[PDB]
Amino acid sequence: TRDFKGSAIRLARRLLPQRALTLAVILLGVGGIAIGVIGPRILGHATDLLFNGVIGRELPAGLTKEQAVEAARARGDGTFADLLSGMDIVPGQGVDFGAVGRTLALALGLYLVAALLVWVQARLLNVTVQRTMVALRAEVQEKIHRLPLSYFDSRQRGEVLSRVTNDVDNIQNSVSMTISQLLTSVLTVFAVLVMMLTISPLLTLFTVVTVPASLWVTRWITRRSQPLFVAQWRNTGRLAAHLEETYSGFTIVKTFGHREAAAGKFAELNSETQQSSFGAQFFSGLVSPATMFIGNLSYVAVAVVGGLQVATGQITLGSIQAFIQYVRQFNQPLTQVAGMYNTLQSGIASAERVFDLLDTEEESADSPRRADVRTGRVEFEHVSFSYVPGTPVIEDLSLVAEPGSTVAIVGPTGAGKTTLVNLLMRFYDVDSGRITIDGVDIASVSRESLRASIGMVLQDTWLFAGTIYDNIAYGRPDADEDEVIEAATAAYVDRFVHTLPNGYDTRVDDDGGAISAGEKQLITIARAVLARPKLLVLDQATSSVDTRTELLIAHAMAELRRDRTSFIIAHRLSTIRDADLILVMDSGRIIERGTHEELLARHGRYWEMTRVHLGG
Amino acid sequence: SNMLWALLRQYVRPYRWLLAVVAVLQVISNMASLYLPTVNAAIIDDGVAKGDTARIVELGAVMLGVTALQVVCAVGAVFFGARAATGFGHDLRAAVFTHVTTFSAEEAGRFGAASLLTRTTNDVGHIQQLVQLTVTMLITAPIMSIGGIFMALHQDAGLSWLLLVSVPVLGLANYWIIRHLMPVFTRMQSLIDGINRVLRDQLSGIRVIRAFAREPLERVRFAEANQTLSDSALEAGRWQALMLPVTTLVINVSSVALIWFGGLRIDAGQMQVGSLIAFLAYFMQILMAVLMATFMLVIFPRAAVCADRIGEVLSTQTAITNPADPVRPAAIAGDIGVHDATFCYPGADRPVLQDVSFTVPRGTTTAVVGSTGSGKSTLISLICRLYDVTSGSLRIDGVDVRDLDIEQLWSAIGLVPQRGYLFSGTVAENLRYGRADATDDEMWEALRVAAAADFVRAHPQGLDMPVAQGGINFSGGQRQRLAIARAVIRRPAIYLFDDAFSALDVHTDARVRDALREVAADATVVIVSQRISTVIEADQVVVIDDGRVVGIGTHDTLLADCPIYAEFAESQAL
Ligand SMILES: Nc1ncnc2c1ncn2[C@@H]1O[C@H](COP(=O)(O)OP(=O)(O)OP(=O)(O)O)[C@@H](O)[C@H]1O
Ligand SMILES: Nc1ncnc2c1ncn2[C@@H]1O[C@H](COP(=O)(O)OP(=O)(O)OP(=O)(O)O)[C@@H](O)[C@H]1O
Ligand SMILES: [Mg+2]
Ligand SMILES: [Mg+2]
Repeated sequence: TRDFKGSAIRLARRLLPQRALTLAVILLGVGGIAIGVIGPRILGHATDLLFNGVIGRELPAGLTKEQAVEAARARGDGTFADLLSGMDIVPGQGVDFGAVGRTLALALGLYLVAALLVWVQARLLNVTVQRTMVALRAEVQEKIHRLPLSYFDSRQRGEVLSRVTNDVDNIQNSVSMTISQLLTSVLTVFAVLVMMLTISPLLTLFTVVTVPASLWVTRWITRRSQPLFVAQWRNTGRLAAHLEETYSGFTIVKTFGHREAAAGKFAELNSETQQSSFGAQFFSGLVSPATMFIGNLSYVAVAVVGGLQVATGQITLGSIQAFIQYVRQFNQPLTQVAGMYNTLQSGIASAERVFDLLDTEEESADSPRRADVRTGRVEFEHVSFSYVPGTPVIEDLSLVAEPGSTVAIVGPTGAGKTTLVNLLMRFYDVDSGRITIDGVDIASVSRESLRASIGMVLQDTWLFAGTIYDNIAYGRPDADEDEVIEAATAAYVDRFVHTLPNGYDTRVDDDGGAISAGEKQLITIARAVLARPKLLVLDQATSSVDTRTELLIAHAMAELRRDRTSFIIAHRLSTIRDADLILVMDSGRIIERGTHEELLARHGRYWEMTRVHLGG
Repeated sequence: SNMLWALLRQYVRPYRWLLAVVAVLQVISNMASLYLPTVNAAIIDDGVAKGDTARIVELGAVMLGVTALQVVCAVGAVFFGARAATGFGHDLRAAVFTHVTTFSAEEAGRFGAASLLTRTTNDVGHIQQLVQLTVTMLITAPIMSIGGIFMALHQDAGLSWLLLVSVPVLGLANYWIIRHLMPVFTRMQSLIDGINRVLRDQLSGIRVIRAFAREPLERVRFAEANQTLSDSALEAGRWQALMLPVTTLVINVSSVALIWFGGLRIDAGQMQVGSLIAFLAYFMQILMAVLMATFMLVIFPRAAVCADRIGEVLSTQTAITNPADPVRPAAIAGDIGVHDATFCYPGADRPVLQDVSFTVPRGTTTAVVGSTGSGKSTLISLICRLYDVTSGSLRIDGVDVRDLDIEQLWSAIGLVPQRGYLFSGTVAENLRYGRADATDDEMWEALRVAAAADFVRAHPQGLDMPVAQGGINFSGGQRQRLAIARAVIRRPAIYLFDDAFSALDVHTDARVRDALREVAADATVVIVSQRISTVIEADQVVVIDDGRVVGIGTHDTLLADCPIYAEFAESQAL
């Protein structure tokens, strides 16, 4: 299904590239960790010196250490002599505060050096994390621009949007939140283990027993929690899909009386996702208390055994203080890792989703050749195409368009007209045959230049959130104000823009605004005409525009329609009248073709189509 | 952060007792964790110094009990914290959804169908995260700090001045870092918002982007946004990288001063040696807890802006409700009044409908004809009561739409809007929105009426053929025919065809109209169309220009008396 370990290792490799800056990061971290771990030994030595002086002050000055030990043996309970045996005091001396001050000054200097090293390492880690995040975002955007249209047509907009933005933000949070903790923990564990091995093998073995037990408990918890995590993700996805489908089509849901059903479905999904999230969150948070419990068991065992050894005299008190500090500094990294395991898992899942999107198949190898139309003649040669292969939508199609000719496409509701003009723009790969513009195959030229040479009015009008002027200038932003004003005037956008109190500055949106469907189509027409295309494609460009305005628009654009090989798709025969060539296609094949006079003379489908206006 | 406190106070009150249980359990667990070093100090002082191994073993048993209490109280706090956080998140989501479902067209258009989705889930998650991190870690720092201060005062009050002075230094340093970090985090959030909107616009209009070759401009825009976001994040990280070193330095300096001053006190017989171990552990717990709590503070600005958005959503009040006690006529199937209707969109300087007055008799067909932006779709939305008339009244079935509850009015109205929407799933599922209890036979009959039976029977899965998110796997005319079939399957009393035949060819349009006339003979039909050929069959035709009715009558009287309709007919004549 989904591989989390591979995504995690890929994310780690992206975070830490070849040894250019990551080597410096690792060296600084290792140095700082070693320097900061050395310090507790110095503090233990200072405590040992204090205890030595305090104990030796009370003892008589006339006896040495051996005489003091034998005198204590002659005294009661025996154990005081055992304690003094490993103490190495000079009786009657007292505490030497100069050596204590020197030791503490050395500790302070080492601690300052360690803090500075940690700060530098953290800054370098931040730099490399930001570089990796920039690279990831750029790769995601390029992949978005390289994906085929079938990828977007086969999924919901919300899911792809969350996979593109929300997952990347989650990855960023996870890395900038946990990478320093991971590095510091992994270095500190080994440094502390080394110094504990230096101090005493028995107590360090007792401390290291935790790692197998802690790993076993963590494995058990993760085994119990991973299904909860995957169920939570599935349930959140279902809830988001239902919310998107309810909000996008809110008018249809509300009008058709399906508000209560949507509310009930949302309530069910919300309760289910609450249960899944509760289970996952509880089992993910259970890691830290268990690790802390095992660490505390090791701490208790180490403290008791070390006290027993200190009383016997095998270990000095300062060494045991250093070892207690080391036990705490060894248990802390595991607790931190257990606590941040939840964020780590969320980031790994987000990285898995992002890599899944990034590994998708792209369109094709884009040709580097720049498209260049010389005259404007368009030709189709046995073009066969089919979405979801197995059901043809266009087969055995051939047509020729003269450079100045206006080709009008009419036919039944599912003929394939939009599919034809999409094949012209290379939206989809042609299954068989080829399309030639001025003798060059469109598949042998770059999609960018080919689609820039053709100005297409999409059947489904789309406007991005912005001012009307911005939407018109979307065709060619480099155009000056006068050119945009002229384009709006020609498309009669200006006629209704002057009415608005914020002309050319009123903000419009795809799903609303101060605009209507006809005015939205007019803005799309203005956007198409502003780009001064060398080829014109108009797919039901005035389906929602009244014919009285259509006459004025046609007169205004007759300058462009003269020498640009316009492709007109329309179910109104008045608009497609007087076209130089008329194509009638029924089921993806041109059943009949010719000018208006020949089409009427030969009867056929077009004559029946135009006699519907006259009745029958 | 005014809206944060209101939202938390409103939507965590049912879980306040679980929060209190979490608080007390966390206090007990932290007290046990800070008391373990006290038992270690007791071992060092009453044990090896005295030479009593039995005391050491007894205190080890006490430590074992303390650790058991610690783990029990930690698990008990985690469980209830998870319960409270998930409950708060689920309740907030259920409240936001319930509020949004009462929105009108204008209220929903204020935010958009995508902003509401992002505010329903991702805006509630960023507050439930704050809830969890407060019941888990943000509460640890005060509990641990105050408890460690008390335990240090218990161990030896003479050296409590250290633990009482070192903590304020760390608090002030971390406060300075937070004060220099929070504006940067607000900027980072406000700037990642923009790079998310850019990527949403790039994906919603991918076909338009490709058609206009807008790839290089999109790349430049994204590169600039990415670079600015990276600059902001680097500036935040530079400050955030000081938090751990400036805390570890305080811990270590405090430990050194500990070994110095405690040694000075010990030489005077004022302190036992194990108190040094106890105080060392107190430092490395108290300050480490503060560091862990503070390092996580990336949520408060993000949670504040998310709560601001959620509160602005929840503060929006609808304008179209059931007035007080709706009239409930039996089987509303009557006429449409539209008496002196005058509508002006909110925020608009001038009205879009002025002195509109025309009646549509029950069982007849009325065609609305007008220029682009005349107000036909506004009138249709007025009939549906998606918008309320500023002046006049509509009087459907002789009674105002305002006093009719909008569930029966919508049940009696089958509307296919100009901006239609097909939900993802199957054709059967989409058609079920009309009826929700329709059998396969009547589903096929509805498809046949709308001339949509052929391209559904063609698919090997029949009624179970997949439908894309917006119907983009169908042609525009196929989408229109599916919407017509969905409207037909309702068998409504009033049909409102808001340009439902724009993408249908003449043959298919005529076939659909004939099937409708065979089926909708007894049902009132209001059809908004541009073709004159479809409006002769309408008993009454209304022409509106500039937002006011300029001609009322059938085709012949309008052609003879209304100049605008005559112009329309002359333009469309072949
Ligand atoms: N992803 C898809 N996008 C568009 N059409 C698709 C897709 N998958 C399958 N099809 C089929 O392609 C066929 C060709 O229709 P097309 O999109 O060319 O519409 P059209 O002939 O221009 O129609 P209309 O005149 O109503 O605009 C349709 O019958 C449709 O079922
Ligand atoms: N929020 C809004 N939604 C729709 N129209 C609005 C809005 N605010 C202002 N208007 C104005 O309402 C007027 C009428 O819009 P409407 O969609 O009703 O026209 P129409 O004649 O039905 O359109 P079309 O012929 O293109 O179908 C427009 O000129 C527009 O400027
Ligand atoms: Mg089409
Ligand atoms: Mg309209």
